[PDB]
Amino acid sequence: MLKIISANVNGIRSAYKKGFYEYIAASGADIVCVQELKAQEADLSADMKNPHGMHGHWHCAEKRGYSGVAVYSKRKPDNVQIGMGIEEFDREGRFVRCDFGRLSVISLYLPSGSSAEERQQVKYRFLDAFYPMLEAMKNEGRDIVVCGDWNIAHQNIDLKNWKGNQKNSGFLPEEREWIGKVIHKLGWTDMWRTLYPDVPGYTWWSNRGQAYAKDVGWRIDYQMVTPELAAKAVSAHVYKDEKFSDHAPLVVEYDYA
DNA sequence: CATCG
DNA sequence: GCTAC
DNA sequence: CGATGCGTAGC
Repeated sequence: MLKIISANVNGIRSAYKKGFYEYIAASGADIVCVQELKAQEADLSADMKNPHGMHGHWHCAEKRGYSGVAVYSKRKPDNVQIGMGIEEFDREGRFVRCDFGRLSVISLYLPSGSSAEERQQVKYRFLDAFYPMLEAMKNEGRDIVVCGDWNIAHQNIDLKNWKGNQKNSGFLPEEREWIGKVIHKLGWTDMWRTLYPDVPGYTWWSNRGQAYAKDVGWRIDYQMVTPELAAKAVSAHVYKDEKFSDHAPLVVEYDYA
């Protein structure tokens, strides 16, 4: 029995102030994947590195209060890879991977290109560099969960206002196409959609207007899983009882040992 | 990027 | 206040 | 539709 949680915390410190540290243990989660630390190794409390005695591995940005991802695990990773082998992005702490034997979990924070132009460009280049290793990972012939903030809504059902957002970063045709390829041409399972084909399952809501109240959201947080493990999926839900961030934790349970 | 006009 | 969101 | 504005965490 295996439970994986993926959460963009929007400031690890903010989240800890909002009750996330307790959630890490109450959830029963065996592995937690976090994005948007907004912190560097120095700013990290010991409780934000080894929560409840879990192991932990992180990759922080070369800028204070920016990006970074981590994975915490009740078990000790017999291997770990920080950064994705190309510095241009590794400078932004955007990719951590952990291998527990046959299993590999990775925390990913794909670049948001909504703020401005060059950001969109970088996002595209990131997709370019990433696709090949998504493929290689697929080919590894093992159980791999790539979870995190993919910053791309796949289809109309994946966001309330699909109509007016077709010209905004996050729902452009190219992005949806990329996702499509990684799911179909590459064979990665979008675990949530595959588990509940009709439920939207938003994971994010803009701070604008009353988006969070009117449930005007996006499903931009994924758990992309390999076929064999995917099939072993049994449950999933978006935890929404407490709010630790402008994202919500996405929890998936697999029958696996 | 929800919302207005 | 400023930045990236 | 296309044009207005705009909350947050952390420097």
